[PDB]
Amino acid sequence: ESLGAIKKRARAIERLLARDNLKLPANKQKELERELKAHKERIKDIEFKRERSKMISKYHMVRFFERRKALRFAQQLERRLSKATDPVEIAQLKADLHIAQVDIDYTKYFPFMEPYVSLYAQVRGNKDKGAAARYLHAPRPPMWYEIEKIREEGVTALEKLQNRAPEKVIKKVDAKVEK
Repeated sequence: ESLGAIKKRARAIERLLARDNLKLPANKQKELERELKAHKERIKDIEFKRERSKMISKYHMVRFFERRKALRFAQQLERRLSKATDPVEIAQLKADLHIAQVDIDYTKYFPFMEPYVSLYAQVRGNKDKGAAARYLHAPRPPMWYEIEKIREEGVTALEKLQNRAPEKVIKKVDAKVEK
């Protein structure tokens, strides 16, 4: 069944309860309201999957580019480190490679249905190989700090966050259906 078919079955089951003429039993108005909700419910799951996909569709580009800049940093760094030998330089590369690797998972598992917060747009020059420190030493959003912790416990915990269903759009689609 398609969306318009479910919408029609529901607008019909209601126009039917409101139809006075027909004397409909005790039971068959119970069922007519059970059914009226199974359709209203399914119309929401559908409109939710829709709003979800509108979302991913919007931010996929900005997330994608950041995920690529991060990935170039994390690799630029792994290299300069397999070279470097001063314990203070090796400490600042380990430090920075961390920031890079958490950037990479931020752009991946930052929740789909929450508007994306660009790590890198604040950085002037975004429209050296130490110009990687301009981006890596910038402020991080509080989400980034969450991802830093939440990225232990495996990829399985990460995507729990990724698909997180914000009650902001729960209440948005629940409204659009019910009125």
